Amino acid sequence: SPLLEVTDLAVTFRTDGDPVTAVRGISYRVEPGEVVAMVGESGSGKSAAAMAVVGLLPEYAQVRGSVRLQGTELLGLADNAMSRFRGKAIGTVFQDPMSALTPVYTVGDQIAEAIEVHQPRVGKKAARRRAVELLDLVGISQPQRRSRAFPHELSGGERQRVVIAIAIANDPDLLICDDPTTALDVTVQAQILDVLKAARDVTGAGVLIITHDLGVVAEFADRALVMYAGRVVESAGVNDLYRDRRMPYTVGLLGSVPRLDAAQGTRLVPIPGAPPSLAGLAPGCPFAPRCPLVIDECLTAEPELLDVATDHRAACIRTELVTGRSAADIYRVKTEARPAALGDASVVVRVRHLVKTYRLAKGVVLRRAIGEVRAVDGISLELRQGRTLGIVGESGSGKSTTLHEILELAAPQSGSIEVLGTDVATLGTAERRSLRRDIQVVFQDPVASLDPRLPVFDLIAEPLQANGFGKNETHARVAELLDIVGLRHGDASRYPAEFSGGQKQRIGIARALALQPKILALDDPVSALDVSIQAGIINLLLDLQEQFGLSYLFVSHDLSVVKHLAHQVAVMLAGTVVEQGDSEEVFGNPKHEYTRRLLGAVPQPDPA
Amino acid sequence: MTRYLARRLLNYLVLLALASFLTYCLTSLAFSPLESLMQRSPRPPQAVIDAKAHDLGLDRPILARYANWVSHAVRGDFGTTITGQPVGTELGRRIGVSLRLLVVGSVFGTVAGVVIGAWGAIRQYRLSDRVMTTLALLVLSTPTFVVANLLILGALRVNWAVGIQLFDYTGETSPGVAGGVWDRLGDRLQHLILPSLTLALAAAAGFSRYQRNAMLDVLGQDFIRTARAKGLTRRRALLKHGLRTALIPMATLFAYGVAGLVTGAVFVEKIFGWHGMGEWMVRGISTQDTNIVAAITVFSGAVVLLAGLLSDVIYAALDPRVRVS
Amino acid sequence: TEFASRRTLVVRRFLRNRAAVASLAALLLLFVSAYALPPLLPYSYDDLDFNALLQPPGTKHWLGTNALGQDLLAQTLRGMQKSMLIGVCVAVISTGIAATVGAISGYFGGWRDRTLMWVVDLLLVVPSFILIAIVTPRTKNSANIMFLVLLLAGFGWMISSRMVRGMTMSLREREFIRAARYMGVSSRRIIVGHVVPNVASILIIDAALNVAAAILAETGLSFLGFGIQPPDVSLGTLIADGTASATAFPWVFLFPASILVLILVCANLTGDGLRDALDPAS
Amino acid sequence: ADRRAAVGTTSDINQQDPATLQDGGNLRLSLTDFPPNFNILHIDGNNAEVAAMMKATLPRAFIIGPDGSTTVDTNYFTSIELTRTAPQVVTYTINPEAVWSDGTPITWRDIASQIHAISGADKAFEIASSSGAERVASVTRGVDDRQAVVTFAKPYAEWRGMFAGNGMLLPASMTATPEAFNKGQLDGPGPSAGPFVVSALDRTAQRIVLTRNPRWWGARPRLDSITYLVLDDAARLPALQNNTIDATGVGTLDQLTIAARTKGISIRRAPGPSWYHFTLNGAPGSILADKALRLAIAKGIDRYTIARVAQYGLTSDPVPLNNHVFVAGQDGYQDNSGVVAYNPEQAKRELDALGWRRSGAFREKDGRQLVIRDLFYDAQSTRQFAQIAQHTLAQIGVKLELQAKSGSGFFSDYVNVGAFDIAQFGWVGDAFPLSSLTQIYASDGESNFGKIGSPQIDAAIERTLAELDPGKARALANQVDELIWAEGFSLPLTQSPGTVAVRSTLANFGATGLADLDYTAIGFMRR
Ligand SMILES: Nc1ncnc2c1ncn2[C@@H]1O[C@H](COP(=O)(O)OP(=O)(O)NP(=O)(O)O)[C@@H](O)[C@H]1O
Ligand SMILES: Nc1ncnc2c1ncn2[C@@H]1O[C@H](COP(=O)(O)OP(=O)(O)NP(=O)(O)O)[C@@H](O)[C@H]1O
Ligand code: SF4
Ligand SMILES: [Mg+2]
Ligand SMILES: [Mg+2]
Repeated sequence: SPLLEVTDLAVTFRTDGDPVTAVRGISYRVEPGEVVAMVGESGSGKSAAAMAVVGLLPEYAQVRGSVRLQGTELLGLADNAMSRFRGKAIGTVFQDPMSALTPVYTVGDQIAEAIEVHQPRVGKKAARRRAVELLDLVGISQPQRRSRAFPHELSGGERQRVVIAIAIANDPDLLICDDPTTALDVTVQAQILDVLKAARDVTGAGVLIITHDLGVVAEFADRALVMYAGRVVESAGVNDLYRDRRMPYTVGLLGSVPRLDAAQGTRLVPIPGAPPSLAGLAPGCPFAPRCPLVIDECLTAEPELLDVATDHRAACIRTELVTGRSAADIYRVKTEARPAALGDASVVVRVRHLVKTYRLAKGVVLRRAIGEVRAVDGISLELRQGRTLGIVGESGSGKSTTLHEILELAAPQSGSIEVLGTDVATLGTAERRSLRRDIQVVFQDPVASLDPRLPVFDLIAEPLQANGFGKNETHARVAELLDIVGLRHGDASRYPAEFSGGQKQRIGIARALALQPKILALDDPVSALDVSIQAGIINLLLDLQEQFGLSYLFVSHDLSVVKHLAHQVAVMLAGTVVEQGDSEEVFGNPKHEYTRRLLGAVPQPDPA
Repeated sequence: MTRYLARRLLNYLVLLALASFLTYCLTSLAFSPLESLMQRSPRPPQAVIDAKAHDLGLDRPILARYANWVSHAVRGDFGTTITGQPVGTELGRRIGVSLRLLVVGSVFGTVAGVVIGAWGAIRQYRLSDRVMTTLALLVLSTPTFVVANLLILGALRVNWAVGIQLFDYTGETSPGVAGGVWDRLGDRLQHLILPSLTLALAAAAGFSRYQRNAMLDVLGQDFIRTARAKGLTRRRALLKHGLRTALIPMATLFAYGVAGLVTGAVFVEKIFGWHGMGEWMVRGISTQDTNIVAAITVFSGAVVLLAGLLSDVIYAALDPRVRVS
Repeated sequence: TEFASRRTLVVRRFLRNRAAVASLAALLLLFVSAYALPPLLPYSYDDLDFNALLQPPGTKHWLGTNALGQDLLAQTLRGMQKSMLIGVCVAVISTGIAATVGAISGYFGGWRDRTLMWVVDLLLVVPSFILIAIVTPRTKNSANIMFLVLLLAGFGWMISSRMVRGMTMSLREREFIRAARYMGVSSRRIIVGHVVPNVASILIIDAALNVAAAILAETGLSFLGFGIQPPDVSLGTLIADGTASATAFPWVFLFPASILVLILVCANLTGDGLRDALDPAS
Repeated sequence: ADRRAAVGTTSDINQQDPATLQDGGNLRLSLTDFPPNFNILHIDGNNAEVAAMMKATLPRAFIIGPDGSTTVDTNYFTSIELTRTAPQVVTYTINPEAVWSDGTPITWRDIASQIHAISGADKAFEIASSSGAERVASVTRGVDDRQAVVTFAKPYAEWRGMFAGNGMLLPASMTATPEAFNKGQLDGPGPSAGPFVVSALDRTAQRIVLTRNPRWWGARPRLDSITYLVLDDAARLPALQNNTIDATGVGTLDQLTIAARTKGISIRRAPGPSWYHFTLNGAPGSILADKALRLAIAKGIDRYTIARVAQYGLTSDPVPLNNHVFVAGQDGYQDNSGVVAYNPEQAKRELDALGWRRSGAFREKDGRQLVIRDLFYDAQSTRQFAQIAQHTLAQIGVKLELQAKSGSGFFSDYVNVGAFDIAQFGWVGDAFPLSSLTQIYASDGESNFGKIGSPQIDAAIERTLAELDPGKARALANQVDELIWAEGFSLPLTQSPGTVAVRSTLANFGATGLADLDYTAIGFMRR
């Protein structure tokens, strides 16, 4: 008997508007020693199908399927045996753990309550020792004194890891992960994947892991489930799904992944359009609006999963025209690099020996203050008017601090920055004001940088009302501005709080592109986008720089995107840049121990 | 914590000591105790004028007479009334009369309101939260004297229907309770219901509206789901995590709730004929007596400050990151 | 191209909440009627009918008469006039004081904020009703209600100034205002477009419960004999007079009390609706 | 509901045979406020609902019948005869079985000390009445200490009222010296010689408890206890509804509806010589020290309308009181109020030929506004008079400021001292109406709280008191009342309807009117 054997699951949320059918009849299974990946776009009903297996859906949702853990049907249980399966035979890593921890409990005494629910006679001392020794298996820096911290003083990629510790605390028979590597960087997520593989190997547990990255799947998972609009679109082994895409949606999903061996300005292949609403859901194949091979037969009924190979199923009728051909053929586009580099000598940003320090604060009233953080320690950057400079590191490096330093346009604690040519020491606020319409920034966290009580039209059109723009040309620009990134005219009347995380990241990008600057400082603007929306935005940035010659200060948590944008890369460690170069003699020949292992922890895009 | 509370009450003492001074100055500027004496038709002689101004300290500056007031208000005696009767002879026995009502009403109201608010938040739109919401609205939206009068004239008919004299509304006790301690306790229990109901209704109606929002906030955040995803049943998860987190905002409103209850106790005591502190406040303001009012505001401020201190104790108890540790 | 504004985006959301709209309409109708109706009624206020004593509702006195022969409709209209005008004026002035204290305290910060909030804490020690009742010995037998309005307003801003400053302080240390400076927005335009929309609507929803609090204070004062004096009427005085006859002739107590309760219910409903319209999803 | 508010000749007490009642029971009946002094002969202890409670405990010479008849109290005295004619020598012969609470008997010196205490020849005593003690030459011991002759200097025909009706006898230990008189009983009563005594002066719960006399000498009472609980007017009828008291008085229409609309409570009615009035302060320093101002403001108060509003539903065709000496029902009553007939136009005419002219909402002269302070008890019935009076006075531009005081030290703190411009209170008389003359309406009267008077009034009062034949004395008293009316002294508003609300199971105790209770007979229903 397997571990999951889900059969005909269907979820329906009852909102005020007509019911939204998140899941419409998926069915799969998981075995003891295997990993099954569930990939798809956003809105595809993947979390709704996991939070429904564990039974933690809201009370306004109607679930009707045949999920049975070990022959035990889990849908009719009564939260007395359900909360005896939960935790001990089911681990659940949630997707966004920014409020997933009780604020009034120490993290150690949470990872300990987890342990001492299902092992009642264990001791509050041994339980806490085991909690603190889980905190270092997860990889948190100083487990002994961070096991005494409350959730509000954690990075975000650390409270993203406390959840993993809680989930794996009781050695579950089947842990279930939902995008467990968003807030992490390359090395942290590498070692988290090592932890998951150890759990899968020494214990022998299945892992229902949901991912936004397709490089994790290619090197960790065993099978794969592609989900579009509440149905499992395709099912194949990773070796089959790769190099045998076999269906248009997965064709355009795998052709829009960034690779570390790509040339400078090769363009990915995004699927053009937006996913359906899951409320109306007109008849026919749900991909018919966006499918490049739609025929009048693809609208008579929804196709069902039939077998085209051995252990390989696709929900398509004309799947005999997909074999062999590539995404650039199926979607009829070109993936080349006409503007490999925008040859020019106009330095636009030049930093020299920048230093920045914050006066540390720990106490309240009469603190005996000791020490301080030296965020930056003497770096020196440089740009050329038509090219991108990629800055990569690990959490705490100081990239965001440096980005902000250049943006205050004021003289630093030590150094000499030369925005657009001039050292910023003759320009004060009013002189810097005229220079503030050709250097802008995309904030790292979309949530805080947007005023939560202005509609989208007011947010996007603040950089325009303030500057030299009138009214009839403000509504006009906001119009095309929010179609370029993908929003819609109606969303303008919507407030920021009613948008998904990736949907309100694109509002920040659109807002920072309003004035068409000459320099753009982007702080991981693709940190919460799926693999297809992100490819649309990479294509946007690459050609915007082509015709208009824009300059980017790009920083990101993954290095495959940097390879597609940057001409020069600046690997930066502990507040100092340890290697600058041509992005081909940095990503193609690392010559510092750090960058060597920073590239060795980047998942390969294809299975072995 | 034993250091979080030292600095917490060291400033409560300062607040009390300064509020007493400011209130004494206020009721010395706003009171004219010799007006009814001065305006007698056979205008009374200069002597009785001077003698009565001396017996009240009215021949002294404001500050040099507040000093003299506190100097032996700290020693036990609080001075005469306008007629010459002592204040301390009655203050000690009216403090208890008011304190019984205050403690009963506050303890019942703040518990019932919290329970009602949390329950109505966990049942957000069913036909059990709507009833309590539109009931708390129309209880909070009526003044306390109206509530007391309606309770009296409705609760008379209950006694008529049953006939055993379940509760009455005249005074605090009744004559002839000469049995054992159980008769004398049942008597006061019977007398204590209606005024305490009047105070508790307002307290609960006020508190439940805050508790509903506080509980909805933590029902929005998805840490209860994480708590029950590790093996905690959905009742234990709520109690141990969500309620513990949602009770934090209420400890900062308990003091204001107690102040409102103290304000309502004046009307309650006046309507039900309880010889306590609210009746003395009305009497001492009507007759324009500085000593009675000075003794009463100190007591009321002390009650409010003690409520604040208890709220701080509880707030530290259920929130471990507000103590220094 | 046809993007809607923001001020016209919040008013529409208020309009789609029929409970608050009805409550506001009821309040406005009551306030206008308290001045429009009296010169229509067959019997004026302040005049006594001595052969129509304690009459029930009917065809000369529609709402009945009183122990002293007064029409209980004209009396309650006059009492409503006074009791509502006092509440409106007190709410406006107290909201103004609360704004001008909390804003300065929260923007200055540092020790200025520390002392300005310690003074508010000090003013909160002794319950407000007894502090106001202490000063009613003066301004008790005056004609104009100006002194009573000022007295009620001077002791009603503390709690709301607490929150005004508590949110100004936390709003000025934000990230979207820093981004606004990064764009090129002036120091004043940042305030006008980010702070004023925030603390200009919290004040709006605060001065809907200020009205209820002021009315409660006024009727509580006039009920005990302070506040408003015998020759002229208020709602609290009418209820206090009518207590002693509700059982036998209920029209003399049920009517003014029901009017007061209706006004307070409408005020609370309006406050809730305005809070839900200016803070849509909390 | 529907009767006449006139003094009658019958009482409504629910008579039953004393033997056929219970032998116990608690008489719960309320009180205005806790008395400040327990000496009823003192100026501040002189009160209606103090003397009423003290009636049971203290001696009394005469039993007053339902129509004003007098019989010697054979239980306290044995023989009270008028021996000599021209100088009257009335001989009080005390019972040998009369003792005081302490055990000291009652005797001649007990009467001599009282007659000297209220004699008025020693100003150290702060007395409230000098009824006949200033017209007695001397008090001499009779043949026995029990006996005590009383020789009268000036002719006093109303000699039966010293120790009867309103006044009673007090021990010599409380009237011997001014210390015990004035400052003796501010915390509790002294010795007493009645069927009941007070045993619990509970001031924490505001309750006075009366229990039986162990030394009682007459027919022992059927009742066992009489507890008075002081209680404001606002909640006195609800106290009756919820069974906390037994008997009260009904003052307004509501008090009467919610006493017969309930069950177990019966309503008795027998009017007595009690009445309400406006008392005006003419003492120098009062805005009303002007006789013309008093007489011009008296014409601006509609007493007929005030009566009609005040007693509505209590009395058919309610009419006001128009006599200071007598009330409607007593012999020799007539309308002497023609000089003060309500005429607001004449009031304005001679108020602008006096000086206060109408400049604004109210008149003012030389800068001061025409404002008059009204002093009254904060009750449900008493404030109606004030509201009607102020409404009617506003029609001539006179401001009447209302000041509703509490029950504690209303008299001793505001009325006996002069702290009013107009006062609102009532008088309670007895079968002896000519005793009010010197007490109130004389210029130096001990109850002349407003200090209004004139030599002509004093001479007229002496002429009435110097006459023996009742027929001429009544006409002389009527003339004195005409003189009082044409002075601005006071304004009698209404008589008393005498309707009390008692529990239906309570006997020998109701509204008596002109008669007095037999406290050894009050009992309860034998179910
Ligand atoms: N609580 C909910 N109430 C209403 N609709 C919901 C709820 N949860 C999910 N949905 C709907 O379910 C559909 C899928 O949502 P979701 O499960 O978040 O998709 P997903 O593909 O897992 N998202 P992502 O992880 O970002 O790729 C959408 O139509 C949602 O609006
Ligand atoms: N306000 C602050 N107070 C104290 N230290 C700070 C503050 N802001 C930043 N730092 C320190 O500055 C250093 C670098 O921070 P930051 O620039 O956010 O790093 P980063 O590596 O660029 N972040 P990220 O892009 O998310 O990976 C760390 O040591 C921080 O703790
Ligand atoms: S079934 Fe038709 S519309 Fe759907 S993916 Fe296949 S070809 Fe496209
Ligand atoms: Mg999801
Ligand atoms: Mg950063």
